[PDB]
Amino acid sequence: LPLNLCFAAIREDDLLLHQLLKRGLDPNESDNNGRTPLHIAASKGTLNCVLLLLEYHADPNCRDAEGSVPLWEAMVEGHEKVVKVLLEHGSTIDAGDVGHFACTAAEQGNLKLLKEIVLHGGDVTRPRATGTSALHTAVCEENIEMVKYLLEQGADVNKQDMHGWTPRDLAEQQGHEDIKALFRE
Ligand SMILES: [Mg+2]
Ligand SMILES: [Mg+2]
Repeated sequence: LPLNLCFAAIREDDLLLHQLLKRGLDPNESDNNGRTPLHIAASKGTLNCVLLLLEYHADPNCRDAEGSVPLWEAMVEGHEKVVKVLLEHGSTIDAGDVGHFACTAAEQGNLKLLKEIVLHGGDVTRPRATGTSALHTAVCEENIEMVKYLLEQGADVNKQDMHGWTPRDLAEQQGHEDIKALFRE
């Protein structure tokens, strides 16, 4: 176990983190997956760690390997105070892979998270690079309300994933009349 900023952030040890920051450790140094201590602090919701990292010039819009950003790490775990502080420092949701974020929210049946992406200016109709969209996923999960919202947000019903399926195509195969009925209008 190396003694680095991630070590402290993972353990929510803001005193240790502070001491390491004063010793000159670089908060913009990331692990093998592009994870920074600010990713981790934002995920754990440790406000003191977040503030100290930002003070020592952690990039508020840092992207890891999955395209995740500190703002999203905080949003997924419901750390509203950290979200506010990150926004104040210039974090934007569209700095990350919003398509991926959107699909993840759909996969977790989390409609409030989908709306928060939109609140912060994210286009939740964007697909993953694989072509899957939150609408695709919403159909599979047969999440009626989430399908509405996504449709109301302008979600492409004829968007083909990499396996040729559109959200509409999927609706017919699951025989969810309620959902197919919504595709007609
Ligand atoms: Mg503490
Ligand atoms: Mg400085």
